[PDB]
Amino acid sequence: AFIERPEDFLKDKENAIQWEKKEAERVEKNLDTLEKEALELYKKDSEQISNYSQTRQYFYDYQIESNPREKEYKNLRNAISKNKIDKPINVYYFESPEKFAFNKEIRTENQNEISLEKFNELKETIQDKLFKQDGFKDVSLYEPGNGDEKPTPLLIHLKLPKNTGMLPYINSNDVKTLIEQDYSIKIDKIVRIVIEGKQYIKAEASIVNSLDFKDDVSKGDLWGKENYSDWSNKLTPNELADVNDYMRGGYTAINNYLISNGPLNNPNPELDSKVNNIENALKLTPIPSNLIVYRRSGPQEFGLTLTSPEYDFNKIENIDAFKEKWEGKVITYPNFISTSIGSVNMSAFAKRKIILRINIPKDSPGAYLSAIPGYAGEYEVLLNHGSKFKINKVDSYKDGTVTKLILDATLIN
Amino acid sequence: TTALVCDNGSGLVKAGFAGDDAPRAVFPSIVGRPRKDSYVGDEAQSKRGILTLKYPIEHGIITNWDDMEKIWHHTFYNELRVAPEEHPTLLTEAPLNPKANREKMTQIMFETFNVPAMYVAIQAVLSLYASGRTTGIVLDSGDGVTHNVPIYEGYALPHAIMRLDLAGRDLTDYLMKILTERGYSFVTTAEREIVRDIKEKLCYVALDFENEMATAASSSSLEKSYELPDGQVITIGNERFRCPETLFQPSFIGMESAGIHETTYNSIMKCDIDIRKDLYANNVMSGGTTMYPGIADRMQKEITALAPSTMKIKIIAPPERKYSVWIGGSILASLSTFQQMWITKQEYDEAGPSIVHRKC
Ligand SMILES: NC(=O)c1csc([C@@H]2O[C@H](COP(=O)(O)CP(=O)(O)OC[C@H]3O[C@@H](n4cnc5c(N)ncnc54)[C@H](O)[C@@H]3O)[C@@H](O)[C@H]2O)n1
Ligand SMILES: Nc1ncnc2c1ncn2[C@@H]1O[C@H](COP(=O)(O)OP(=O)(O)OP(=O)(O)O)[C@@H](O)[C@H]1O
Ligand SMILES: C/C1=C/C(=O)O[C@@H]2C[C@@H](CC[C@H](C)/C=C/C=C/CC1)O[C@@](O)([C@@H]1CSC(=O)N1)C2
Ligand SMILES: [Ca+2]
Repeated sequence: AFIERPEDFLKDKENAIQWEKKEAERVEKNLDTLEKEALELYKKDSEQISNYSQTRQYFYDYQIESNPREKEYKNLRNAISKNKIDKPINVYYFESPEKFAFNKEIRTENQNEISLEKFNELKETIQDKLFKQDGFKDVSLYEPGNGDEKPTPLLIHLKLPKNTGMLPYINSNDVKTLIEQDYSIKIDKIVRIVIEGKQYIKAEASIVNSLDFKDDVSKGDLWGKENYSDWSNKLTPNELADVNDYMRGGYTAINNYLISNGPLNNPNPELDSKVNNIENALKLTPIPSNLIVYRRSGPQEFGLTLTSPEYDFNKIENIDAFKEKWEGKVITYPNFISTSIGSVNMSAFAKRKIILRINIPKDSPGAYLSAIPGYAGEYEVLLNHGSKFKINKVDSYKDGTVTKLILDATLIN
Repeated sequence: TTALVCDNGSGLVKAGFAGDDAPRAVFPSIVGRPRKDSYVGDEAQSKRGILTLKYPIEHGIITNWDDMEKIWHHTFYNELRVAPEEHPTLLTEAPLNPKANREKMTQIMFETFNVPAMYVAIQAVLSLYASGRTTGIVLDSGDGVTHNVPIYEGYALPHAIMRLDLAGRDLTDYLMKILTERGYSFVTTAEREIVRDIKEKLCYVALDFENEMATAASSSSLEKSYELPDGQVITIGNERFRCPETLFQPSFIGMESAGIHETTYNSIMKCDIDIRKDLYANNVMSGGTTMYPGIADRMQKEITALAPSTMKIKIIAPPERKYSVWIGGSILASLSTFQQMWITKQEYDEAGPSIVHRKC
């Protein structure tokens, strides 16, 4: 009955429903065959479907296409963006606080009551963290009250941007909203609220946009070249000579010199004078926008060996152990740090088990190295040595029989 | 007069005259200075004490031009014994050689050694050519690096080239490692050359690594004897194949990269689908490190098991293999129709060093 919905329906279930049905009717009429069919498969099987869309991009390209589940993903993706929003909107869903890297427990099932203690902990575990968000999910258009399901004590109030794709669809008797998460989320403010005489945490979240090419290494390359082609040259007469040093086939000399501290223990101006430039090579054209990149990392970077038993993530204790040790913490890299713009696996590191997913703020030290020709063919972004990264979150997925880690991180500097 | 083929690897240099069927000059790619001031080749191993050994080529890319120079110099005069000026010169180069090296190879060859003509061919290509083909996939594995190099119609395909920093050098170190874990001790830089020899004499790839392990652990039949320079004898067992196994399972050596069979399928798969058929049926193996008995049959198995069951798989691995990049060099350089393809000094002296960019 609104002619144009408000930006936030707040507690007003009845109007939100009245507007979304009208909208669900419209939009469904615009789906094609494959799209509807996709929707019809989501309803019947949404958990397994969402799971797939969370961790879809980490396999080899050919493992991605050859997936019986990828057909459906692509179709549901298309469906979702078919209808991009109007203008911004606010949505409501519940999370598990696990999701935010709070592995403890707000207050259990039967308590209707939330510790000031636990509450402050939470506020602390999520303040100044971005948390990357991926995969399909159902969201609601108004705040829950008496009558609505309320499965967790954690309630997320999210402001979707002007252009988000959003699918309102009928399912038996109610109206549901489908979205594809693709951004990271900052929590600005969390407050305690009550509903049906019960206590719940309410998180105010906003989207910080970063570019993320995931498996579309092509899309990525175009971007990369679009920024780093005039850089290939621009880099001046003495940095030009120096640049072609890490990018001279062998890096286990230039890193290995930085790892076990060469600088102020072992000084060797034959590489220092190399570095003070190979560093300014990256500082030539700093990153032109918030960019996600992917590093596949090996056991050393996390104080283990190939053979360490605490590296077997097929056993959850080791995950739980890994998380205690790393989640929340900020790690520093003495090495130039070598990432790719695309999440796909590859022969050079086919078997590495720690994926580092890095959000890089706009304006930071780096470069699309893969913009030189010849050298060309792995979509590499180099990050400046002495970089520090904040590990906000540890996820995991099965890759074949081998379990791996996805570390959601932000480059602080 | 008669052309020249000089194949520059990270361990060995293979060098000779076009049209012969084997390199006359085969010698180590090392330059020695001390703490009077320059030594190359063998009479730099000889020397090892007074001087410090550098390998000018690292992982098949040229990393110190000043030493290459010495290398190339020794080659012409101390080795082949001719003069840069009387002979044209074919040179090889690793895949994904950056534009500047190629460029710098030119000047130095012209503006220093002063050669009427020269050419530069990618290594894997020549190696494919020596076996009569011009489309197919080369596993080229040398002393410091191995490459899966998919080629169609004479052109290497860079997007799909697969590179792997793990070769015979590393396979020797590991042989040194696990031999030591056994009783024996290997320590010097001149004691290594001994294991290197064992490796070449005694290792072999197992058709099926587990059955090898178990046959090894439960009987004596697999155990070869080696005879040290003077007197003593070492005995070697499952090391005999644990070593080249690394190739299929780099984890052996603490690397988490894919192995030889997987990077082949990987490289094939980054290629246009229409051509995959021909890659599979034209898998040519080349390089010192491909010389393990058993290697062809294992590739053929590990590959068979990754590719579509309808696929036809062929693993070509001639005995002349170790020196094939050279041979294809000599074939190429001796060919009547090729003569109008060199880059001549008049070609260089005039138009720039940017000429070498010979994508046909
Ligand atoms: N790893 C990737 O996601 C990625 C993207 S592009 C890419 C390219 O592939 C090739 C392989 O790169 P790479 O991964 O070896 C680069 P790196 O040299 O960082 O890694 C080499 C090895 O050393 C260990 N190591 C690395 N950094 C540290 C550290 N700070 N502290 C302790 N141990 C460490 C690693 O676990 C690994 O075993 C390079 O040419 C690179 O350009 N790798
Ligand atoms: N029978 C053999 N079995 C295993 N390895 C061998 C054998 N003969 C030689 N090799 C190894 O081959 C390597 C040298 O081969 P090759 O000359 O093709 O490499 P390169 O061209 O010197 O260096 P690269 O090819 O890596 O640039 C050495 O490591 C050597 O020990
Ligand atoms: C003519 C000849 C060549 C040869 O055997 O190959 C080479 C020779 C070697 C250079 C070291 C000293 C100068 C030479 C010793 C030569 C002895 C006579 C045999 O570089 C290798 O050692 C590399 C390094 S470590 C390894 O595993 N490969 C393989
Ligand atoms: Ca070689």
